Amino acid sequence: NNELSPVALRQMSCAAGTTQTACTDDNALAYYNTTKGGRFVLALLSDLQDLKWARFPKSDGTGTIYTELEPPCRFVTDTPKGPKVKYLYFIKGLNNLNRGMVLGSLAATVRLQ
Amino acid sequence: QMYKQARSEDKRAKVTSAMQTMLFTMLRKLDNDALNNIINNARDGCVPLNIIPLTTAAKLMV
Amino acid sequence: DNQDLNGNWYDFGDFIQTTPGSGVPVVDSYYSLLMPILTLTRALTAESHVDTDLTKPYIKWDLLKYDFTEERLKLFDRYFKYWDQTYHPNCVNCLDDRCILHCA
Ligand code: BEF
Ligand SMILES: [Mg+2]
Ligand SMILES: [Zn+2]
Repeated sequence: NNELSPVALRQMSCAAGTTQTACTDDNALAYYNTTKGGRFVLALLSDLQDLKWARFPKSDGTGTIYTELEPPCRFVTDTPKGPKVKYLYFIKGLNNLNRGMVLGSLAATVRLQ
Repeated sequence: QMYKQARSEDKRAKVTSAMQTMLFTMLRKLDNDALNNIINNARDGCVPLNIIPLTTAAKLMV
Repeated sequence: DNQDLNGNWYDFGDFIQTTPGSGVPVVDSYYSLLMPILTLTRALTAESHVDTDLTKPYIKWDLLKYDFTEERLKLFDRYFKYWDQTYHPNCVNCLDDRCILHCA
């Protein structure tokens, strides 16, 4: 019985960027893993369909960093309230284990068809 | 301590002339018709060393 | 323990479902635990033959060939396709001493 993420994750907050340049103050959303280490967000989502890099804020003072993305995969991601399209880019350089925990949490515990 | 600096330089000139007398006697022995025929068919001129006695030698010892 | 000794797979009871096209096989304790058996049993001894057939004769290679980098990257894709970590055939392009040990 090898189970993926036998304990769930939490946290959703802050922003990221859409224009490598812009990321003015509020672009897209970051998802999960405060990450014991400190802060390591596993995955990213968006209400839009245009995001090249993302200056996602982080702890300390040098929190600014280019948390860029890669070719996405979109889902219907039906909100309980109603339908809403959301394109899921993954953090550049994620490994197959983390993309398993993320997918397991936001699909099996959320309303997706 | 200066006889010993002389001794060593005289010696340094006797080994520098013995390796030279070797690397020029193990060279006049390369049938340079069968050796320039595989360094030429090589892509860049590099070949494995284990195939030089195997394809360009004249004598076999079993 | 979910692949018998013929290659057939069979416990699908701890698998989740996502949108088609994005599935993530997690193979990291399957390959790593199996690794010491891949050289004891000499698994890849049928790759020296002319059609990967244990009956047809051996491959006669060029004697002046020494690179073998395009065939090292094709052996990784045939058997270890979903092993997610960069493989450097020539370890002079590695990134630290824990990458030299992985790629060698
Ligand atoms: F792997 Be068993 F079906 F819990
Ligand atoms: Mg089982
Ligand atoms: Zn490496």
